[PDB]
Amino acid sequence: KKYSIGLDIGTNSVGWAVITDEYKVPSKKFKVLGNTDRHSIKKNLIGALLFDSGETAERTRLKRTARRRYTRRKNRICYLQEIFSNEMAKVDDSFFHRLEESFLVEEDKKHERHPIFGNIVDEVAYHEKYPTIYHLRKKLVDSTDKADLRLIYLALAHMIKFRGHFLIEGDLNPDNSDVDKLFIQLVQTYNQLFEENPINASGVDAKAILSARLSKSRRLENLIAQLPGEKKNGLFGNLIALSLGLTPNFKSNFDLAEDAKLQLSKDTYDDDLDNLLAQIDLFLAAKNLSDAILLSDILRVNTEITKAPLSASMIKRYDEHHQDLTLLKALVRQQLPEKYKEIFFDQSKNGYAGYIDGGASQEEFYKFIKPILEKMDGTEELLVKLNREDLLRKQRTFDNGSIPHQIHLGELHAILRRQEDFYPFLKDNREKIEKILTFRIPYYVGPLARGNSRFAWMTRKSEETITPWNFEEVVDKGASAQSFIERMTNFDKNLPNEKVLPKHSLLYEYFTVYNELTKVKYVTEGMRKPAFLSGEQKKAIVDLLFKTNRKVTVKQLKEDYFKKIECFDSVEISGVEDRFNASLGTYHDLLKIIKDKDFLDNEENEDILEDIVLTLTLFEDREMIEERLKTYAHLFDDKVMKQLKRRRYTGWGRLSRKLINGIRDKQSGKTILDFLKSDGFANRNFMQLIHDDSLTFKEDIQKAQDSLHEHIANLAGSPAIKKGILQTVKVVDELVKVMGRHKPENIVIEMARENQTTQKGQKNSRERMKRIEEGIKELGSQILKEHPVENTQLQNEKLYLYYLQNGRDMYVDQELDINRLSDYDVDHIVPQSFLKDDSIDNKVLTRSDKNRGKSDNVPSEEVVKKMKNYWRQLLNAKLITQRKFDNLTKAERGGLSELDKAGFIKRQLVETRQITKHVAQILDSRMNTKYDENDKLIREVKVITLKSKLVSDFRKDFQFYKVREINNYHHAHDAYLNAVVGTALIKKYPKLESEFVYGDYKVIGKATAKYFFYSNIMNFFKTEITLANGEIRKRPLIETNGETGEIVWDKGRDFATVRKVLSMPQVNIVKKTEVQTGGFSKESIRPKRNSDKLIARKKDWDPKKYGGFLWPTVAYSVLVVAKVEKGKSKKLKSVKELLGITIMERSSFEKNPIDFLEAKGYKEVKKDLIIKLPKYSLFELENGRKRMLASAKQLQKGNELALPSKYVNFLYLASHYEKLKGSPEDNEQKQLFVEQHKHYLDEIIEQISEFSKRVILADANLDKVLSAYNKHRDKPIREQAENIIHLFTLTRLGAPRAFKYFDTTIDPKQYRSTKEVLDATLIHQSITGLYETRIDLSQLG
RNA sequence: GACGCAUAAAGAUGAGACGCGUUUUAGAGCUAGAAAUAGCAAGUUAAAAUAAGGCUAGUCCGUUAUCAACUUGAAAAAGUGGCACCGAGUCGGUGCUU
DNA sequence: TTGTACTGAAGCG
DNA sequence: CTCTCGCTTCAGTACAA
DNA sequence: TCTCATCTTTATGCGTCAG
Ligand SMILES: [Mg+2]
Ligand SMILES: [Mg+2]
Ligand SMILES: [Mg+2]
Ligand SMILES: [Mg+2]
Repeated sequence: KKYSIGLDIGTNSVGWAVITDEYKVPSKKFKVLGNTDRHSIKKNLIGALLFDSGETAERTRLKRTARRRYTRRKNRICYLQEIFSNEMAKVDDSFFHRLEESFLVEEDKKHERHPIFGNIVDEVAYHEKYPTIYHLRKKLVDSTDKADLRLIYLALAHMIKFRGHFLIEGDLNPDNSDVDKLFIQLVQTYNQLFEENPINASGVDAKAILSARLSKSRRLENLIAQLPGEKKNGLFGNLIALSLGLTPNFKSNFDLAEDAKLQLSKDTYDDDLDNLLAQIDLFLAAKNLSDAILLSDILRVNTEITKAPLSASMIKRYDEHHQDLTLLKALVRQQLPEKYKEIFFDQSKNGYAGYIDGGASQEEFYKFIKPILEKMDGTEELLVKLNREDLLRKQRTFDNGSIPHQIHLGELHAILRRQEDFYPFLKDNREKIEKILTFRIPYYVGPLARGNSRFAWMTRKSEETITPWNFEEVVDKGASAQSFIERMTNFDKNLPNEKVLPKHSLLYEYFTVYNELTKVKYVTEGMRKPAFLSGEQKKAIVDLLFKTNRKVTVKQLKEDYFKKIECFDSVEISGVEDRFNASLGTYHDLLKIIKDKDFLDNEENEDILEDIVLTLTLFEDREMIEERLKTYAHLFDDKVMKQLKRRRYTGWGRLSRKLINGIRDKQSGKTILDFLKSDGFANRNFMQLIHDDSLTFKEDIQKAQDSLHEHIANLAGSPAIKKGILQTVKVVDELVKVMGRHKPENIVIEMARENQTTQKGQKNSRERMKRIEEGIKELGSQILKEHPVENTQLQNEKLYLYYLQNGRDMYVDQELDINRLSDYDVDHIVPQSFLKDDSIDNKVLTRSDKNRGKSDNVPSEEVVKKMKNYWRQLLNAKLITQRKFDNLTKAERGGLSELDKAGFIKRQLVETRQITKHVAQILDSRMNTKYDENDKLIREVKVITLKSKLVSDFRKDFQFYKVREINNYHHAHDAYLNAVVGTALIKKYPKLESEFVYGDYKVIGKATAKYFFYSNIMNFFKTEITLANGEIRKRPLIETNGETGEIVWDKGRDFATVRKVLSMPQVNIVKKTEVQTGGFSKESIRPKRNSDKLIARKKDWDPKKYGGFLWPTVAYSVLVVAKVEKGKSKKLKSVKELLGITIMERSSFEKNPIDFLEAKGYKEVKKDLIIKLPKYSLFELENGRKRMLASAKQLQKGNELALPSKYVNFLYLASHYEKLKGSPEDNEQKQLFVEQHKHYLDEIIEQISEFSKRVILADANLDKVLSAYNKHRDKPIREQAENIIHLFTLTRLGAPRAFKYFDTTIDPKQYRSTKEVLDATLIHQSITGLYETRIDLSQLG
């Protein structure tokens, strides 16, 4: 009658088991459909479902964003062509048509094969005159001669297409604020304002600073040594205040007009001219030098004065490359002529031919040429250029991502200012072209859709087409920026129909502090027992303490209030240790800004303050903050307004305004905050207030409050989890359906939840500030002295990593700066192409170019050699972990490899936690569907959440050991053990049922005590319990309920039953059959080949001319039974085989299958015998061999090896020989057990041999591994067991893979023939596999 | 087993952008050559595409979830499969039942 | 002319 | 006043019929 | 890889949800 269901939810697996009250698993004769002769099969109610992962959406977002960027770039080019078209019609009416036709072969081209001029001599004259586009760009900016309009369009289209980045927002005018000369007019301006007119000697310019690196410790000493120091922090010339601003907002030093805070001159300095701009020169010239140092950092030098330093530097690279190429060729032909063919012709050995024509990247070319370079003579300058990575450089390079768009804009403005006299239409629409280059869609606007995108939120004032010139007249920036946030912030969970408060909201802070405060309790010598703080006390301490310190300590709560006001000798307190968890931080911010305490303490003006804080949270864009805030300008002075608009906030609370201050109790009239301020002597907190039935909040919340697919579709987060949710809920539903719709007595879920010692918990959850502090004092730096910081800004990951690395890059020996992390790179050690891992152990803050060059690799052996000492210096200083040092040093151990792809990855754990939590909620909501007027829910089925630790301990303590490498049955056995342990546990201790059952509750560090209890609770299974003192204690071999005489656990029959179930051969393993989504092919384009297999990259682009893709992903296979017109003497041969349908043909095939099959050559197709076959389709063959359909032309291992449990226990015990960590008598017990049962190894090998001969058929691998075993038989038991544990890779279900046994590696046998399953028996397995439909394919055709 | 707060890890989801990479063409290769070729010279850049494409034609969308078989239903979605016992190499056997 | 067996390929910071 | 988490299919080239 | 915001699940400290 009664039955229980146990569940184990892995990220890729759902173990399931059904048990009775006797801990026995039922077995039933299930009906089997299909045309086969089998009508009934006996199966056991235990199994697991295996499925491929749920994939995250973010890759699809990346493709979406790349698609959008390409479309918008094409539209920019189209806009420029639309502007130039009418003038282009005058000189060459087919110019854009030849540019559009550049990709076609000359036979396909409608016009002449030369795109630019249409004739060969002018084209070769162009390339001789301008070797690169940069030469043409420089000629257009610098010269004044009327040039051809085609060249003008080519330069502007090149520079618009590759416009550089927008991470600089200012003007950065690369035309006067640029020449290193600027120091001279700076020192004159300094002599003109500073009336003493000091020394203006011919000292060396900022090139002296830039000779090594831009830093404090060298700039300051160089300028002070060059020109004698009259004022160290007030030199008023080329200061660090005028180069790289200070970390804090510290006041001006030796001020001229006023003492005002200082920062860097990017975007937070334009109001620190309040010394003069608020009271009405060197700051302007300073800005111009700051610009000069940025652009001389990002571009090297122009010796002759040009408006285009970029093009000049690129031509400098070209000329250097040409000279060094000529020198290299001459020296190579001189000293080693035999290498000349390899270096300069063979493009496959990473030579110069491989560096240009081949695929070798710049670092590979350098490391190839370097030994050849050093063995040669006269190569000192080539080698020092190689060491600077400045040898034979290209122009188009990964380094160019450093370049801000302002440089390209400056060049465009200069070119247009040159050529506007010769072409009036350039002067007519110069601003339109500048807008085409400069315009960027704001991130808060999103896509520019018209009601046809699920991703778009932008609203528009008019229906006109959006152009960069009319963007502000059409797009309603306001509502769109608000809709960027409000669509995305979650609703209040108690009031589902309105949004939560901002985190920094004053009302939210008030609620938070009064909620914490109202269950503070205090006691003192006159008391009988502790009291709560009355409302007047709570108000007085809020006024005198919280409003006067940004945080409060219980120590000052004593020594400030209780000693002075209502004086006590002592008071003892509970509800708080040390720091209060709440504070009025925003109140202190607003007090510091408005400087009106009475305004903030005023009651009637709270709503406008909440409107302000809401505004300052929602909006980032300064003009939008201004516009929204402007309404309140008749209470605030313009100064304090222009200040307050800086005070950005972010993040959101959990509650609506109406919950905490909107709803009122009908009889009291008080809000929740009103009760928290004063509730007499009850002082009820929030939870009490929403669950006390006396107040009228409870039924108001109740009044504030179907398909399964809707129930999973509404909830947010990763789409990945929804797969798992649907799978296991469908499993549970079909298990209920199998046994005649009878509901379980309970469902047991293995939650991935734990408990641990309080000390360990706090030791983990420490503030990262303490970590930074103790590491930096351990390594003895002074970074905190010069750069001070507290915890909350380390929540930013770049600044955290900057303090983690002690202000210095560990790839390159240079100091880092704190103000310029914008262009600095976060870097993952392991490539994101290889393995998703976003732990701090895998993250680097490094200079951009170094990470860019570290494409697809761990840091290479050379940077390891350069930096391993500093890496060790940070390792022993507790700033990086051993995993971080091992990852950093990974190149010395061979770099990444297949065995580095092993070990379970962090995300799987978070996924299983999320998945199981949701599963538990949906199963409780679905199963308990009935309720009464007095009973709010009827516990028809108790969902019981076991912690993993309990079942894992039960496994070890009774030697039901588990390993994974042998078979997938471990999932099913874990589910069965969860069912057993949970059912026995709740049977033994009914008074603990309210702990484990979902939705129920009962009412030295607390976690410590709970963990110790969570150990002791399991003891009732044991026969003998060893206490902490080392003395044994007995326990009856029959267990009873205690309050009842009902037996709960017999240490006889029940252990035998468990061992019998664990040793059962028949376990249901079902791989979910899935039809493939995702990308059409592998993404790489492949060269022109006469091969038919090349997928056409475009409709007209025949890939036999143009190249194409390869490896088209098969969406699914289809069985076809038809005639294929075979032979020279043509005749119709009837034949049956699988066709693969690729994703590209999925929609075309499903539109009309018969016509698509006739397009493939099949005729007389039997339409009704077309079978849809997903991946992993299951086929049953002779002798009991099972083959899994991996693809239209590949099979997979479909059987599973049911090894006896004694061998599994012996294998687990033989490995991990000295790492059990129990007690010594136990380890020696297992040592004589494994020594006396050594022959089990041979028995296991015999089993593996039979099973391999039965279903694997890889006989060549079989005899190879048998010879390897017979060679290595005399090795110690440890390595033999370990390598045999590897050996089971031969026999697992699914994909063949390589494995190695001791010294020797075995390659997989590949089942590359799907002909042989065409006469097998196809199996349609249900979600559990208990329901089957076996079809015989030999009877078809 | 839930909720608010602080302190933690480890992860998600959407938008705006940058630089590379690859492909085809353009950038006249020269000499000795019956030549299969051999010697020499040169190589740095540009145009275009970047899931085929789709229609509501937007400077939008097209790689994330949804998926055993059969019977209904456009689809959504609904429905379809006896029990007890003795045993165990991927499940077998025995006995009642319509 | 068609199956095998073996080695190699794969968009990224 | 209630407790005792997982791992590949296709592209090529070279031989057996 | 850069810039923007938004969540989610587990760990520990505080408080609380019932009869
Ligand atoms: Mg588990
Ligand atoms: Mg998927
Ligand atoms: Mg990296
Ligand atoms: Mg499992």
